Amino acid sequence: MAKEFGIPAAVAGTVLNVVEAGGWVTTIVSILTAVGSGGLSLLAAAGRESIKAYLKKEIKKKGKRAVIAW
Repeated sequence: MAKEFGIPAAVAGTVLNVVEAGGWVTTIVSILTAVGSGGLSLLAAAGRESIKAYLKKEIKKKGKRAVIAW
């Protein structure tokens, strides 16, 4: 997330919370967009299929540590 989208680990970690707990992406989205472009670029990735279900399945398969880098 840090590399690909232009995020700090700050907001990518908040995304991990979503995955781990089955939590509201709505709160996470604010923290992401507070960065600027990094938030928006993530939101574009699977907007339609909900960013919620996206990250939930994607990181469940991926592994959280790599998502910090990604």
